[PDB]
Amino acid sequence: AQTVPYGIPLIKADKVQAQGFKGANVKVAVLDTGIQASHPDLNVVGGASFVAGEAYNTDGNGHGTHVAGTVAALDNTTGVLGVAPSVSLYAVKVLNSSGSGSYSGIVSGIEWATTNGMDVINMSLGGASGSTAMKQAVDNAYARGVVVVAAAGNSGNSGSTNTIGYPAKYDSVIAVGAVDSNSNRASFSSVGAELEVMAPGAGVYSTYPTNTYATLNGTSMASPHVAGAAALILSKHPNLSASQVRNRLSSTATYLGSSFYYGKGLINVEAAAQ
Ligand SMILES: [Ca+2]
Ligand SMILES: [Cl-]
Ligand SMILES: [Cl-]
Ligand SMILES: [Cl-]
Ligand SMILES: [Cl-]
Ligand SMILES: [Cl-]
Ligand SMILES: [Cl-]
Ligand SMILES: [Cs+]
Ligand SMILES: [Cs+]
Ligand SMILES: [Cs+]
Ligand SMILES: [Cs+]
Ligand SMILES: [Cs+]
Ligand SMILES: [Cs+]
Ligand SMILES: [Cs+]
Ligand SMILES: [Cs+]
Ligand SMILES: [Cs+]
Ligand SMILES: [Cs+]
Ligand code: NA
Repeated sequence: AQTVPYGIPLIKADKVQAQGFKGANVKVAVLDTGIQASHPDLNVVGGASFVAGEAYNTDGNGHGTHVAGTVAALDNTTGVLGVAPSVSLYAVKVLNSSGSGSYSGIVSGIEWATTNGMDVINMSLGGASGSTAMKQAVDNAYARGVVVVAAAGNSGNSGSTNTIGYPAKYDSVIAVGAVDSNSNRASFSSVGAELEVMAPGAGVYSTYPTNTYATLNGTSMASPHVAGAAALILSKHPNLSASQVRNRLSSTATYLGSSFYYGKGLINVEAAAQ
């Protein structure tokens, strides 16, 4: 039968789905290692590959498939259940099968997503430095009305040190940190001024190649929860701007402690989408 990963009720995504809001006709671009499009529990409707040698609809890593499932694993009698199981899923391959990419591949993915009318961009990736063109791509995506989400990073804490990665660090992008099933910050989750919200990131079960289901840890698992939560809000309030969707997720989060470690806290999509 269908497992419901603990992150689904924890952000109260299940309460919004029961009101009948599932992210239908919201278009979500997963910028990642691609997506195993043939997986029985995912529907990939389009996409693009900026990675030499690999088509957008295959995933030799597993990472993009797993991130896609947390957004949009189908609601049926099998597998897992995504935060927004009715979204239009786009696989935008910007990371190779070894799990990494170039700044220009990522930049091209962002631009593809903005040019093609995506409503939400998820980036479960991060680097220490970013680039001038990455900044402009995220800025333009945001100013054009796309909700842009990225993993804060798995660099943990070390004293006063900001350890937030790029692109999460750009103020156009929502930086998502990671909690576990007890709503406590996972140790690997990056900290700093830019941290905006927490979502589930330790012990996250999702779709994984070939045709199976797997548990991973990372702020990468946290980000798609926030990307799916944005899609839920938009399916319920279709005329909100990106600023508005972002402000709702933010301002209604469950406070958990110091914003340095938790941002505004754990997203609550029931409160956000009301
Ligand atoms: Ca399913
Ligand atoms: Cl690797
Ligand atoms: Cl530490
Ligand atoms: Cl900044
Ligand atoms: Cl806590
Ligand atoms: Cl801030
Ligand atoms: Cl508006
Ligand atoms: Cs499929
Ligand atoms: Cs295509
Ligand atoms: Cs691999
Ligand atoms: Cs299952
Ligand atoms: Cs905006
Ligand atoms: Cs650390
Ligand atoms: Cs330090
Ligand atoms: Cs913060
Ligand atoms: Cs909108
Ligand atoms: Cs507070
Ligand atoms: Na940011």
